[PDB]
Amino acid sequence: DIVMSQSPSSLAVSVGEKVTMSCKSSQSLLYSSNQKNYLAWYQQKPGQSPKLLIYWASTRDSGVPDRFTGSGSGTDFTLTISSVKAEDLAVYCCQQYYNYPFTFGAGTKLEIKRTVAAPSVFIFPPSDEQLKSGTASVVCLLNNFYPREAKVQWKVDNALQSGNSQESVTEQDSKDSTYSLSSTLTLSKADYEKHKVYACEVTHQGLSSPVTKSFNRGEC
Amino acid sequence: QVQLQQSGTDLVRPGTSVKVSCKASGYAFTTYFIEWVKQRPGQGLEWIGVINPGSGIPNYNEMFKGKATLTADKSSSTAYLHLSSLTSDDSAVYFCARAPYYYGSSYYYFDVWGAGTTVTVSSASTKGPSVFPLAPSSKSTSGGTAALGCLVKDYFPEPVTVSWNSGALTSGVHTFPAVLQSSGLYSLSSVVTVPSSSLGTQTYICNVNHKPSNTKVDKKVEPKSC
Ligand SMILES: [Cl-]
Ligand SMILES: [Cl-]
Ligand SMILES: [Cl-]
Ligand SMILES: [Cl-]
Repeated sequence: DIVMSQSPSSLAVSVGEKVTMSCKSSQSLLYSSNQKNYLAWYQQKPGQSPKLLIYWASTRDSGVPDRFTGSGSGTDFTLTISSVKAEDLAVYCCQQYYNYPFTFGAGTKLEIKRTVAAPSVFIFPPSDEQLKSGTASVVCLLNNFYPREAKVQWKVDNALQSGNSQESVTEQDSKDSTYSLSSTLTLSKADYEKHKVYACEVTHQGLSSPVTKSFNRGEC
Repeated sequence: QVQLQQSGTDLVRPGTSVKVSCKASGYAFTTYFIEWVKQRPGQGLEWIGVINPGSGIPNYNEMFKGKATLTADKSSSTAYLHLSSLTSDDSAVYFCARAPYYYGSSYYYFDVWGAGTTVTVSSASTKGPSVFPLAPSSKSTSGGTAALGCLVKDYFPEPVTVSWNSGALTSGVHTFPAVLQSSGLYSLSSVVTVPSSSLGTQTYICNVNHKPSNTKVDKKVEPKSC
């Protein structure tokens, strides 16, 4: 089997800057007969299937903009993006179609670098509908921030919570290059009704000091 | 106008089997190869095998020849991936992809890809979601901008789809990756930022679809004064 190797595994570049990423094969993909390199690149955007980008190492597929350029020969290949746009964030993977079994590189994840943006923080008390079912979920939303690293801590009557929250983060936005984050605090109805102040405390690079978004149950 | 339409999400029990379908249109099905590719969460692509729909003959990666069987039906222009004796390592997205058959050769890139089929292997049962409104706290409306949303809770397996106002509302929407709760059921939020003055006036409805349970729910989200 042919092993395909890509580097770096990830990189971040500002809009308008140049990026190059590397794909190597453990043996030559250059067929002597026709002098072609049996090498393709694909682009896979979040939520989407891979899309063919380059083939024969350097031929752009129809409709692919010319800021994408593939180069190299034999075992050493490169994908260059001459002037990155905000919508180019994706995983870029190479594939050899020289020898069965066909094999893919593990991919290079291209992330977009932008200025620091502090999150806007919102908090949602549980609905009356949910409370009827015996559980209370409290949701904290951190909207449109950069960079991705952010810390959320839950406090109930100023007691720090552990073990009863979960969170998840969106993929990077293809337009403004930010992230958003949702955290859910889960309590029983009985526990929710026994306490007053529900607070999510947010730490992020864009905040000079931590920000607390809070409500009091029944005043909300 | 070439397209490959794949079958929907599958929940299958350990040890049983599943069939993924790939229906081709917009081109002559028998004149291009169909390839199959596996992708596990956030990980690399692995090639399973290839079939010539004109002759019916498959070729397998030695890594998959015992797990996978390829067939094709000319009359319905459909290729099939059969996966057998399933395990947790088989939980993944399976793509079909088209590859040229030019100059008598199968050694080609993959020019058109299906949307993928999600297969989850698990002994747990299908369960449809409960949908709850996310109404902002008063201070979560300060300054002219507010957020509101929907909590799509206690369902199995993934995925769900969420739209707002039947698709008319897209700006400012964020639909988050589900998390698996300690009950073994998924929970997901979808939110949208809106002008604070609109909370009294505009109607906001989240449209939830969980295809594994044939559950469709539209939930109107209203502000709560509290
Ligand atoms: Cl473009
Ligand atoms: Cl589906
Ligand atoms: Cl149900
Ligand atoms: Cl009210």
